Order: sequence, then structure tokens, then C-alpha cells
Amino acid sequence: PLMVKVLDAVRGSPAINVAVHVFRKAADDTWEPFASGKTSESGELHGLTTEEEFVEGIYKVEIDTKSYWKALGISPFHEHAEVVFTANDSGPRRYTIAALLSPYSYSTTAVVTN
Amino acid sequence: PLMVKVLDAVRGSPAINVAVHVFRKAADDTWEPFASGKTSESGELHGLTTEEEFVEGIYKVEIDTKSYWKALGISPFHEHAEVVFTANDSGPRRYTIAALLSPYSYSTTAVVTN
Amino acid sequence: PLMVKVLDAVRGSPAINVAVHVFRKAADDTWEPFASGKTSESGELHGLTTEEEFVEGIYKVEIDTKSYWKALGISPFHEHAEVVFTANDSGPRRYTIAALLSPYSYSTTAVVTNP
Amino acid sequence: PLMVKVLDAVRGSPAINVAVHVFRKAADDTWEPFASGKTSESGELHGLTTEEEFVEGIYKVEIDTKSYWKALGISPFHEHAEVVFTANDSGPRRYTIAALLSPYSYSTTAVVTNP
Ligand SMILES: Cc1cc(C(=O)Nc2cc(Br)c(O)c(Br)c2)cc(C)c1O
Ligand SMILES: Cc1cc(C(=O)Nc2cc(Br)c(O)c(Br)c2)cc(C)c1O
Repeated sequence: PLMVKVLDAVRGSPAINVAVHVFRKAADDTWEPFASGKTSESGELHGLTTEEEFVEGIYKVEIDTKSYWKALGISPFHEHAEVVFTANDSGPRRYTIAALLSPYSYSTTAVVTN
Repeated sequence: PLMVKVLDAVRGSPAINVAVHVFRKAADDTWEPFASGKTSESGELHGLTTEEEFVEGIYKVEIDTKSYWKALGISPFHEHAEVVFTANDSGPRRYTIAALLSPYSYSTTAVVTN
Repeated sequence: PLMVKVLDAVRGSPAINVAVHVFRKAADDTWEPFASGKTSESGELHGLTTEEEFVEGIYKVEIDTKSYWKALGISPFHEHAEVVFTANDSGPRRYTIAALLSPYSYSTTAVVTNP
Repeated sequence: PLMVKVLDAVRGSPAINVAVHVFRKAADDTWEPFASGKTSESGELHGLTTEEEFVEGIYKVEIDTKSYWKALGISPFHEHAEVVFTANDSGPRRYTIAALLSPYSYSTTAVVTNP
């Protein structure tokens, strides 16, 4: 039910081998590790979770943009990019978190479908 | 070699049934019709052209954003969204033109791969 | 009543010396030259037109992004970024057309205010 | 040395009365409250800090986008937009953090200048 896709606005390419960490907000308001991985050659990260595990709640997707840029020899502004949202069972069932990266900027959108 | 993908930033969805026209710049600097279609349920428009037909040159992709917004009952700013670029055989072979739409704004990127 | 602002997403800076050409659709459906200029050190382009001259119509703001990037020695994707909109059709408004540029991407937004 | 500007991509207007909370990472690795405020009628938030107080560090600018959209009666996707960056590590700079908001999307950029 959750996919992350990352694109590079400088090279016009997927953002490959980018580390992505997902956290779930705990009762005590701390961020608990939930899922992680690295984007593929297509810039996508599949298989993070299952429907059974992905219950309603607040999640944070942290994209390691700083390492990505440094590995390309580029000095970036941000420490990481964070996307924080609530999963809601009354809306559609599949979430795509998409990010478009530049050294000093990023854009993100949600594509939520059934 | 050419795919167009359109997303909706208001609803968090693909932008479905959006008209897209592609033009090729002619010798006399006019825009000649090249390919067209409507985005699918996934927001994508496949099959516009073939490798044989898609020669180097300047192309314009015009996305009919005004009709899209009006069909959803929303008053938009732009007449359309235009993406104008040169196809170059020395770069990678497949072009994805991606657009992310809002009533008063849009973002576009190119994903160019082999 | 028309201002253009351009930022650079690679540099984290205003986009300086960006050429901008504005056209207005004529009665015969062609794009007539309306005004032009370049962004300043702040990334802003002021003084394009006047409230008398900026009548109702369909306008095209062409931001010369390729020329900008090439002048910086970079080979970008797009030829230009075009922003096409109907203006002043409910009376005079003030328009800011804002753009944010990367070599293979851009975003644009409008800020429309009623004086 | 720190300014936040927020625009609304649905309205084509400044995003007014947007709450913004700034944190700075402490020695113990927690996020310490640093400053806060709200955007004005222009969409800008000035006066958050001073050059004395805005020392080197890792800062988090939290823009309360959900609260903004809910106050407008809209159910948005994100909880907030967070912008996290190292500041002043090569001496004092001026930072503008700019954001452009839609219910299911946002973009952010930085303008960094050397006074
Ligand atoms: C935040 C953002 C994402 C995207 C985006 O990720 N598009 C996109 C989404 C999926 Br799913 C795809 O498979 C592809 Br290809 C592009 C495009 C733009 C112009 C943008 O500003
Ligand atoms: C993240 C973003 C910011 C902006 C933006 O905020 N531009 C801007 C910055 C400052 Br300081 C201004 O005074 C004004 Br007007 C616009 C524009 C776009 C198209 C965009 O994607």
C-alpha cells in the first residue's frame, strides 16, 4: 500500500540508490522505525510494507537527499527531505509518495488511489 | 520513446482524461501537429509515437489544463500548460514528460533514460 | 500590474539576467509582442507594462530558461518556460508570475491581487 | 537573517496566517524550540530571530500546512512541511525559506545570500 518514487531535476533522471526511511508515530509521540530501503534504477522503492502492517496513523518518510547529492559531487542545502502524513482507511488504499529533488529545493506530492 | 504523465496536486490523484497535444517545430518555425491523446486512469499517455517518427527537433507538449479544472468545477488560472524541449539523439532514448497540476501553478520535469 | 520573479533551485539564489518576453494574442489569433525585459540581481523584473496598456487579453509570458542555463555553461532540457493566461477579464488585477528553475525541471505559480 | 514566505497554489495568493515553528538541534540531539511566528497578509514571516541568536547549527523550519488548510475548511494530505538544513557554517548568511502549497503537494526552495 506504500510506494516511494524519487526523481532528479538536475540530471533529468530517476534518483537511484537513495536511502529512504519510514517511521510511524508512537503513542508517546516518538518516531518508531517502520520500513526502509534504497530506490531502484527506476527511482522507486517497492515492498516497504503490507496491508496488514500499514494501519492508520501518522507516518514520516525521510529521504536521504544529502548523501544522494554528495555522491554526485554536488553540495546540497537540506539535511534530508521529510514527508509527514496521516494514513486514513476512509480514503483510497494505495499511497505513492513522489519527490522531485534539486540541490536547494524539492517538491513532493501524494498519489492516493484504489 | 515519448510518454506523458499528469498528476493532480489538489486531489492527490492522477489527472485522468486530460487532452494532450504534441507538436513538432517546422522549418518555417510554425508548430505542426505531431501526436495527441487523452491521459488514462493512471494519468499516463502512452503510444504517442514511434522511434522511427520521433526524430531530433524541437517539440511542444500542450496539456489542456483549463478543461481539466473546469470539468472538476474549479476555476483555473492558465489557458494550458506547455512544455517545449529539444529531442537529442546523443542523450538517452526514452522521454517522460511529467506534470503536476494546481489551479494557479504547475510543475514539470523530464525523466530521460535508456 | 505585471511582475516576473525567477529563482534558481541549483544555486539557491535569484535567477539573474533571465530574458522574459511577453506576448498578447491578437484579433487574428497570432501572438503579438507586448513587452520584454530581463530579471535584475534580485531575480525580479519590474516595469514591463502600465495599467493603461495592460488591457484584457490572453497573455503569454516566455521565460528564456535555455538562454539562462547556457549562459551559465549548462545544457538544459527545456527551450523556455511559457505561462499562458487570461488577464484582467474581471477588471484590472496585479499579477506576479513566479518561476523556480532547475536544468531538467521548472515550476511556476501566479499571485493575483486586486488593487 | 531568516525569513519564511508561503504561497497558495489553489488561490493564487499569499498563504496568510500560516504558523511556522523553527527548531535547532541541541547538543543531545533533540530538537529545541528556537523561534515561531505566523505569516502576514503578504505571506511573509519576518522577525523570527537576530544575527546574534542565529548561530551555526542544524535548523528545522516546520510550516504548519495542515492547520492552514483545515482553517480554510479543506482536508489536506500532509501534517506539515519540514525544511531541515545546516545554517551559518561558513559564517553568517541570510536565508529565505519559500514554500508553495496545494492540498496534496508542496514545494520548497531556499534563497541563501551573503550580506
Ligand atoms: C513533486 C513532483 C513529482 C513528479 C512525479 O514524481 N511524477 C511521476 C510520478 C510517478 Br508514480 C511516475 O511513475 C513518474 Br514517471 C513521474 C513530477 C513533478 C513535476 C513534481 O513536481
Ligand atoms: C517553492 C516555490 C517558491 C516560489 C516563491 O516563493 N517565489 C517567491 C519568493 C519570494 Br522571497 C517572493 O517575494 C516572491 Br513574490 C515569490 C515559487 C515557486 C514557483 C515555487 O515552486
